[PDB]
Amino acid sequence: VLKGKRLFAILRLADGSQPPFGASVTSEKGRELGMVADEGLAWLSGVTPGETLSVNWDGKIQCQVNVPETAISDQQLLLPCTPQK
Repeated sequence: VLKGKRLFAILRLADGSQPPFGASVTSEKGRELGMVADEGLAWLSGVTPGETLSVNWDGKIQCQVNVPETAISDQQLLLPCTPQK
């Protein structure tokens, strides 16, 4: 039961901004880890270490998240929401 679970991700624009409330984080395969539901905190559910999330909100899929191998279960992990441009 502990490879992972569902987790608390902190998604942030590389600028210091936010994929903010409603930031749909789902990899380009549809690895739907979650969506921000306050500031820039998305209650994710099992992010795989080594992925490329896709983060969508008001401006939609604008940044994507680079998931490093330091991903973890049932804990907080802030992640790089890097713009496509």
